[PDB]
Amino acid sequence: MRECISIHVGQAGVQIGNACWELYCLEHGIQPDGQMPDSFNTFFSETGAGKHVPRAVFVDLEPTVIDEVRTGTYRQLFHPEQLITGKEDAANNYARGHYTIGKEIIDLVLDRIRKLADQCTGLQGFLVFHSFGGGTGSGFTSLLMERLSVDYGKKSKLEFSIYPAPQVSTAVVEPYNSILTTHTTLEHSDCAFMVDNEAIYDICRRNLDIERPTYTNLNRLIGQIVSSITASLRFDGALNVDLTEFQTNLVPYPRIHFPLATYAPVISAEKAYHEQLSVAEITNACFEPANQMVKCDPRHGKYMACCLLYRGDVVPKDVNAAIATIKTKRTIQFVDWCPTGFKVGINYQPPTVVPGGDLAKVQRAVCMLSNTTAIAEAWARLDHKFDLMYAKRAFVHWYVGEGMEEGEFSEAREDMAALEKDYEEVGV
Amino acid sequence: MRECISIHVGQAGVQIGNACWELYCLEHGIQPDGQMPDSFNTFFSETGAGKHVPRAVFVDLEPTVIDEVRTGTYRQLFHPEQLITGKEDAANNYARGHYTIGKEIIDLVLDRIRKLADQCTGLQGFLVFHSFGGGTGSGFTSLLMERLSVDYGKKSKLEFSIYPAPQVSTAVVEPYNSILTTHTTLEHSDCAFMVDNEAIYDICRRNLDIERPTYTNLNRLIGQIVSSITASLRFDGALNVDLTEFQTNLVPYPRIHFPLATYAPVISAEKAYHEQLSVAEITNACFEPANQMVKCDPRHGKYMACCLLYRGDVVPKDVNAAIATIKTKRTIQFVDWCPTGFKVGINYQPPTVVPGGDLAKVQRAVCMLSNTTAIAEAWARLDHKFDLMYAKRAFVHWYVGEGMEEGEFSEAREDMAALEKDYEEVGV
Amino acid sequence: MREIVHIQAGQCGNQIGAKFWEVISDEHGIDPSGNYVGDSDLQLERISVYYNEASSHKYVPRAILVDLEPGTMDSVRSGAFGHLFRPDNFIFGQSGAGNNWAKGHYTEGAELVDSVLDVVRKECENCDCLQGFQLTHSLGGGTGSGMGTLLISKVREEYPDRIMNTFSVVPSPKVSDTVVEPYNATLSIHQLVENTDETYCIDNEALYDICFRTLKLATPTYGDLNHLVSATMSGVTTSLRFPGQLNADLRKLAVNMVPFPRLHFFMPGFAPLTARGSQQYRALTVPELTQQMFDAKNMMAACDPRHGRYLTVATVFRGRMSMKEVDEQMLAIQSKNSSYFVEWIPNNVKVAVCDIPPRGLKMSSTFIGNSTAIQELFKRISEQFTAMFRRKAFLHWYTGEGMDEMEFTEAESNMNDLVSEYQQYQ
Amino acid sequence: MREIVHIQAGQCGNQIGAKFWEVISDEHGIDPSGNYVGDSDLQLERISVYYNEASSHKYVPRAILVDLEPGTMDSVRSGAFGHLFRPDNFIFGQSGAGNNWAKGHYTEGAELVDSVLDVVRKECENCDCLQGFQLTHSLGGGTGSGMGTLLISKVREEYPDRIMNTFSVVPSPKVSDTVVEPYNATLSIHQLVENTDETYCIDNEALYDICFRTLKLATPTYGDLNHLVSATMSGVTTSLRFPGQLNADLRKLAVNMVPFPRLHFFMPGFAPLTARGSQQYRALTVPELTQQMFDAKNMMAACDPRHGRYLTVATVFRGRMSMKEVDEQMLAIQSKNSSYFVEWIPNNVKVAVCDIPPRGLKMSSTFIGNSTAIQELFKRISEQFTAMFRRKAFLHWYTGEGMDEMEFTEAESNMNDLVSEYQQYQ
Ligand SMILES: Nc1nc2c(ncn2[C@@H]2O[C@H](COP(=O)(O)CP(=O)(O)OP(=O)(O)O)[C@@H](O)[C@H]2O)c(=O)[nH]1
Ligand SMILES: Nc1nc2c(ncn2[C@@H]2O[C@H](COP(=O)(O)CP(=O)(O)OP(=O)(O)O)[C@@H](O)[C@H]2O)c(=O)[nH]1
Ligand SMILES: Nc1nc2c(ncn2[C@@H]2O[C@H](COP(=O)(O)OP(=O)(O)OP(=O)(O)O)[C@@H](O)[C@H]2O)c(=O)[nH]1
Ligand SMILES: Nc1nc2c(ncn2[C@@H]2O[C@H](COP(=O)(O)OP(=O)(O)OP(=O)(O)O)[C@@H](O)[C@H]2O)c(=O)[nH]1
Ligand SMILES: [Mg+2]
Ligand SMILES: [Mg+2]
Ligand SMILES: [Mg+2]
Ligand SMILES: [Mg+2]
Repeated sequence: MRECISIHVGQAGVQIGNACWELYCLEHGIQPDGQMPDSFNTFFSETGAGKHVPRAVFVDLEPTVIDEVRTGTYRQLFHPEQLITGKEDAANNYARGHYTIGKEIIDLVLDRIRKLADQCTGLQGFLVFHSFGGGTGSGFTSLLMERLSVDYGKKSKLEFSIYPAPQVSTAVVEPYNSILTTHTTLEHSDCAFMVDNEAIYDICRRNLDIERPTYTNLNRLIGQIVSSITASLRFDGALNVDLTEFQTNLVPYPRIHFPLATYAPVISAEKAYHEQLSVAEITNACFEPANQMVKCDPRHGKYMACCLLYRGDVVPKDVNAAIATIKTKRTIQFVDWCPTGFKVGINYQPPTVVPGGDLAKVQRAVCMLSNTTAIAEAWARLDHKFDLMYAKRAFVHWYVGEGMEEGEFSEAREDMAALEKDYEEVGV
Repeated sequence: MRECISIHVGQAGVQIGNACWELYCLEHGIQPDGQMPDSFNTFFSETGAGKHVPRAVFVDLEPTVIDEVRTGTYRQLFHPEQLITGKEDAANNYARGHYTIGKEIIDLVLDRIRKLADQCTGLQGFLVFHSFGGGTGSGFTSLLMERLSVDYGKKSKLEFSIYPAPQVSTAVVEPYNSILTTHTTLEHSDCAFMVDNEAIYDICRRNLDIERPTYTNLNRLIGQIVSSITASLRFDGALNVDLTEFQTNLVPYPRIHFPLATYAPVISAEKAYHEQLSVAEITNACFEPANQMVKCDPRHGKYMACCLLYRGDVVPKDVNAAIATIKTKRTIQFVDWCPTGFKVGINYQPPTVVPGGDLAKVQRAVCMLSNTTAIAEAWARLDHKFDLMYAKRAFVHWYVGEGMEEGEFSEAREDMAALEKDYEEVGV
Repeated sequence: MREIVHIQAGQCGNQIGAKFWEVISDEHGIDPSGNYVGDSDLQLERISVYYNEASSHKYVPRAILVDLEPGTMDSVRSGAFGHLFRPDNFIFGQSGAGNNWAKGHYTEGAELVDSVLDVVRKECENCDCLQGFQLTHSLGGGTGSGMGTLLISKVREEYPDRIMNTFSVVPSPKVSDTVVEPYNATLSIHQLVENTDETYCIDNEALYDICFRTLKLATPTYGDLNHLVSATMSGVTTSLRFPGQLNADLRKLAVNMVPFPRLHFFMPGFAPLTARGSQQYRALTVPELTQQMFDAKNMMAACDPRHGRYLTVATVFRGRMSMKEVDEQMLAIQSKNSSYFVEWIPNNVKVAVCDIPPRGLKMSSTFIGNSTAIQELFKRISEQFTAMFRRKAFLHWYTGEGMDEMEFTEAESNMNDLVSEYQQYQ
Repeated sequence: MREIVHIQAGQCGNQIGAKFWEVISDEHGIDPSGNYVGDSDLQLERISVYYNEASSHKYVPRAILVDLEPGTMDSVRSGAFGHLFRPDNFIFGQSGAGNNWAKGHYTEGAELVDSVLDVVRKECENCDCLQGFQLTHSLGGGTGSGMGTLLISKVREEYPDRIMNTFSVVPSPKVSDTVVEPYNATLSIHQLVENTDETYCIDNEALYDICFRTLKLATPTYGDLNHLVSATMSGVTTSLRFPGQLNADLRKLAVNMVPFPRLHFFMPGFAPLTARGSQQYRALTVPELTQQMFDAKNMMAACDPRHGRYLTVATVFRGRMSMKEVDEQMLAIQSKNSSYFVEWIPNNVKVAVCDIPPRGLKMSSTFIGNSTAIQELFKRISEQFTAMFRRKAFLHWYTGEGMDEMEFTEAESNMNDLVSEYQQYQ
């Protein structure tokens, strides 16, 4: 049992899903048709004689992206009714995503979700992929979250949010969308793992030696993180970790559930033969600011909770020693009210290699989930961004005309402020 | 354990390193790829299945020289991130090396250094190669030294400085660069081994029968000295010597740590068959002014401390007798406050022969490290050189415009004077 | 899904529109009388955005062609590629307005309107999902300015929530092909103010300059000039017609680029503007394109962006690129000389990246700027109006068609207000 | 890394520059229209110092070509190798200065400047790392002298820390191709004084002498003369373009050779100057080269180093050598006749040794001397100025362009001061 279902919302959600599912297929020896040539049960169902099918749902208020899915390398992996499309997009308008356009498609997707749940025996949770800056990825996601809360108040819901750093912003109204959606997210999410594009880009240039990263490139890395996360559910380990565990171990307080995921080692084909790939070494890499997937000012804050998910050939003793060493380093700071900061998980599967990929085959790998106070700074900058725009009512007409009232914005701002204050408090 | 790491700074530093590392590879049966076909552990790490990799770091504020390294016979020996380059050189300006241009690259190299340290188990020290006359080799080196002091105040740091004699000067502002850097060096170096180009040239013509020495030629000899120095760390002997020992045995007083290295025998392929290569003979050669690697006026001063590092087939008794004989000679003078002047070290490895080389295979060899008061004269001449130039503020504009103040020069001069006085004192 | 109605009113519109149709057909592999010669499934996939499909796999533009003067219609049909248009979409009056806006807006326009309305309704009901409208026309003449605005108004009454786009050619001070341009411009711009979501301002003078100095051409024809406009048009809507890495439709741009309802006049620019002899000495690349797009020389509206500030900019790039590279370029543009970027809007750049480049070149960019410098254009016009109106010159013709002094006063006032608003935010 | 901008102003500059480009292209294996015919990876490695690289592996100089007279531009293009230059880098006015410095510096130069500035900015922003500038021009004419200096000033305002190099041809007393040379020289040299890091002084008379007596040629053309200059130019920058044993860039030489900010006028010399019939009777070697370089005959500036003293000398050698040999030669030169070497600067010789020799010969040397003998050149000019200025001759033309007596007085004063300074240190 223990099955888990993926929901992909908006363009970002879809394209990430594309990579992830591809990766999964390669991992379990599933060809792009669906035949195999059990463990995988947690992500793939079976019907017919030999064909395997993703427990996944793709949602977009526009057909463009999902049309490619329909007519691509993986057309035969998905039954057509797990792809929902067809309409006008929430044109980077949260309100449209939430009120006008979300209203028309919600029931269909919810039915699908229910069906998927019913197919399975006692699934643990949901993995939700989206951006904060998109009208669909913002407005619709919140609505969906609400629905999920209503249906299964008990069950775990994890998300992968594509978070915008102000210097690499591609959309004008990113601040409004992010703030409104984040408030809604707050009450119904168990934890949200933030990813920053800029950080990814940086990683690509420095540690993969690629000057020109495409979106396609970026997504691969993200997929690997996902794989690392859920490998313990899919495979036999020495010490295991589940979705329930993460919620338990990362959230000191209800409101403070926004941790950063980092990954290592990230190596080109060339650099590996001059690389002593150590357990300690990768751990070390994990706590160096250049390896963060969110640009956050990590050294200024303190760490509250840290989960280290190792995969490949590992000696637990060595891991322990590495951890000890890390603890002993002075500059890295944990909160004084938590002496013991690391949840440790081990997985016997070596991470996989994508045909035509950027990443070298490695024998030891690690994904760290870490919660730091420093991430509050990101919110502060976002709030600052919001505050000036709000001041002149810039772009407000678009939102008001979509059945969203003006005091709502104010409320959201207030909430964000309170959240920020909270981080400041808990760090003492 | 006991590993040691090489740092190469500026053009001189790089090219010396090139020869040295080549020599090392030949010695340990390492082909130019990295496979072998333990002892060597102190200089080479291992990663992967069979590949060995230099614990070395190459630094240059300009890509020219290190680009050749990247695309040469030894391209595959170094991982690309142990070579740091790319920018405008300190155009023979100490200030640029130290202030403007050193500032931008320092962190990257320091991180690399730290990584290298972490890879190893309790490394003893650092071997730093550079010139005094170069803007990079002067200004940057001091900065690096500072950093090293900050990080590892305890550990040993040895240097190979290419020192300029006034008659074979190739750069206009050699005096300023040398003086400024030397002051900085003073506080953070355990000992600095001076090499003079002119002396090398002389040696080449007389004892190798080559009228036209290239820089490439010169470096080989220097590399041999280095090998002789560190062979005791890398190999089994009868009586051994380490980096710690040198510091102990050569430095009567904190400030007086500038000894000369000499080497013998230096023989063409032809001259060897008419050569009775004796232990005594080589010792004798060692104390003859024509064999000095610095032009210093050796007979005028006194010897304070002398280390003799033998390698090859040696009978300790014979060495002892040779030493006794040397002591008995009247003209060679030791300081009256040290009766016993020689540290003796033995190594079972015959020194190696470079394919296409100038040097004959020999069965007995010696490298002498010797500290004499006479070297103070060199500083006096340098100071004289400095004093006239300073008098007219010649070339001062270049330095002042790089964030260096004028009183600094004066201070440096004062320090040098004091140092000179000190040598005069201790010789009584 | 996401289907569009094209409309061309007056001489300029009709000719520009023709060029546009030629371009887009070429892009999607459609021949003039020939049904289909396309090379790729992608082209096929989104034909239904701009076209309809009769029996035996024929294809036909959702385009409407309008003019009070019959002659231009004749020209359009007479050209090669003229057989592709459905004959029922040719809707012309009998006698032309003769650069009298009032005639365009009252006497003949009103008589013309009903047929047009009927055809538009027919077009709408035919198709599943209606996205927006695209009108090409002038502000200097009687038909394009007067009737066009009436048509727009009518459209608005019918479908309040649908997208209105206009590509409007504008008057220039040194070159006036009509003496009554101040009046015509004024009246039509007022009308635009209330009923359009986004308006693309285009100058002939600028185009001429581009042809002369950048493309290094001695003999520019109208067709050549129109080409640029056509290209620009194609660029805007590339997100609707192709799968990209990042997609931005008409609505998306509108939402992104209009901070206040009133300020919806966009200045287009385009890259790369290469010459024939000169092209082989350039490395084709993102940064170069970006640098080209923000030069005052490549603003199609004859205003200097140096004397105003950008509120917002949208950048639509075609061909394969590194999004990262693009973003970094944008950042560079912003931080280096933030002197002309408004502080209260933090990130002023919008990016869309579409995978399919135009025919001819491998990478290309369209730039759509909402600049406060546009006020300068309005100012000169206002001044000219003031100059004329004080002496009551040429008022009599307009009076003869129903107009009265008050209307003129009101429109001018509105224009002034608009100008003031732009200034304030600068 | 370490990328350079070339500029050519006025007739002389344009022609010399052309020659230089021909030489350097030849060296790096580039054909005139042809993209690449290079024989070695080394050539490829540092193409980006002087060139840009468009599609299909084409290559193009970062060179700007400027003149107030259109004719010379025509000549340049019309020559073989003319297709390699980017057409946008041809920036010429309409009417020439006619040896009126004031015109060059005010009336036409000012009108010309903006386009030039824009192109230079474009060039800068295109490239990752900007090293320096190289201007070729005259001090005897109106454009090269007047406009050039203005351009330099402008450049300085923009990038204060970047390297300024100029290759300046100088007036000679017996041969004057213009009667107003004293004035022109004076005004331009003043301007140079404040804004240049290093200036290479070159005389035609000297070149002629070299061609006649050393190369044993009866019929020297301008091209032949220019050849030497081109070679010299190539020599200076060899450290940037090739891996050597010892490397010295523009900055390195500058730092080494300028003891005081004011004294930055370098006298170049070159070796070996061999004749056609005479070459087979020499053993090619370091010592011979060294001996040749310090003869008064091989000073390209028409001054006798016997009547002054060297402050500093830089020696750039190309081809394989024994550095030791070179050093010993230098020592010999110094100690034997230290009579003309300043005492307070202990070692007056700078050495750079680069592995790749020019096409034709196996070993070669360029000598760059900072000699107090250069004061002699200035002195004659000063005298001539004095002679003219006392009678107020030809002042009227200069007055007609904005100039006033005071400027002349000031420049002359400055020159005098400079002369005095040189003397003092001798
Ligand atoms: N961009 C272009 N602008 C044009 C072209 N032809 C004309 N024009 C401009 O349009 C202006 C007038 O537009 P029209 O020729 O369509 C006259 P219109 O039909 O709008 O009204 P009437 O004059 O009553 O027929 C004129 O002043 C020109 O500046 C063209 O091919 N391209
Ligand atoms: N080394 C060279 N010197 C030259 C050449 N042609 C001319 N000259 C010298 O340059 C001096 C004048 O320079 P120009 O011919 O460029 C005239 P310029 O453009 O500087 O100003 P205008 O006279 O106003 O055009 C003249 O007195 C000659 O002594 C040449 O090919 N090579
Ligand atoms: N990591 C990642 N981010 C993406 C990708 N595509 C888009 N984004 C980000 O998502 C945001 C844009 O919103 P979309 O994800 O397109 O939102 P949507 O839900 O499709 O709604 P619209 O944008 O209105 O179509 C920006 O912040 C982009 O940086 C992708 O492939 N990978
Ligand atoms: N022994 C030896 N000395 C060298 C070599 N190359 C240069 N030198 C000496 O180094 C000094 C010149 O400085 P560099 O080492 O080039 O200094 P850098 O750190 O590269 O900085 P720059 O000189 O400014 O490029 C002179 O005193 C030379 O004699 C070499 O291969 N071997
Ligand atoms: Mg989308
Ligand atoms: Mg160097
Ligand atoms: Mg008309
Ligand atoms: Mg001329």
